[PDB]
Amino acid sequence: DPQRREKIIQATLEAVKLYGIHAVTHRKIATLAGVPLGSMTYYFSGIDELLLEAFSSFTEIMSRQYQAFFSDVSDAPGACQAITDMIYSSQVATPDNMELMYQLYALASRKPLLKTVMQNWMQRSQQTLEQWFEPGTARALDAFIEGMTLHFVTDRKPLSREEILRMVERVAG
Amino acid sequence: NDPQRREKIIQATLEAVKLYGIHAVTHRKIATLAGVPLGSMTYYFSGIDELLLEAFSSFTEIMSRQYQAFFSDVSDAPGACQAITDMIYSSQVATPDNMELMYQLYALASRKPLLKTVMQNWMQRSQQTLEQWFEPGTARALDAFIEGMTLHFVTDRKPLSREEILRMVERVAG
Repeated sequence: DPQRREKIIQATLEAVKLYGIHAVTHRKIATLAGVPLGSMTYYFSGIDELLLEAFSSFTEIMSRQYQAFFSDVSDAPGACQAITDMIYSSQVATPDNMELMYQLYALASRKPLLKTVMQNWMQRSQQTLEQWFEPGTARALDAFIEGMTLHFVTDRKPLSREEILRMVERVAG
Repeated sequence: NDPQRREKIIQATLEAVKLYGIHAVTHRKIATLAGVPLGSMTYYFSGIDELLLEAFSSFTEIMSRQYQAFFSDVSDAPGACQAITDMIYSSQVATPDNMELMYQLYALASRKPLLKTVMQNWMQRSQQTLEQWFEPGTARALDAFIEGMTLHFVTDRKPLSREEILRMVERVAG
């Protein structure tokens, strides 16, 4: 059943945030999903397979909200404003989605299938930006977004939206 | 106080964090990884939180020495841009072990004020390093770019060429 699988997937993601990768178990995910422990075994082969599916699902939802910023963009100047919106909004409120995303970078370096998921996510992001930028610039821009977003977590001095826009437009070239 | 031994315990704490994650690290496991008697743990560190703090702190110092070393030969902005490129292209910053330790630190920083304090200090060091050649705003942009590019470099199915990276670094540098 599609809906219970998805609840298990979401429970898995929330579980990673609360407990960390090593500490996650079937019992914790089942309690978090409100499902019988016996059903964790049905929908997935192992805890590892589950985590992989759940990280995959997570990147798909990152991409959907990524494009969301760009649904109204029709050219490169508009894209620089959107990218600026995205970075600025991260600054003013740290999205709850990034320590999960840094975990994934580390994990990808030891887990090839996760690396495959991550490359797939990156290509999605590139493809979005490539609507308005040549491929190299698109790669630069997406790197700058992720870098700035992380930077905000532990940065004390504030950056204004305009300062961010000026940086984004320098990268866009 | 025995400096050498404390430092082996610090290092062992970092090895343990990689192996078991932060919520599994114990004095006994550090003790065996460090090759020191268990009583050395009590003599050097109050609790596990203190030890983790000092270990992650030491970790950021190692990263900082490394970061600095890329600019050893640098005396002007284009040389710094070449240095930043090397730093990205070398895949020496974002190794599997460093990325995993950086995850752990980012996470704990969200949950424990003191580790956030350790991270901000680390970031200030990187910024000061770059402000030798660049304006404070540009320094900040470059450091953010380095963070994103290094992660993309080791992950990308086909990463950017070195000259492409240089070209982009030079854009950010303005």
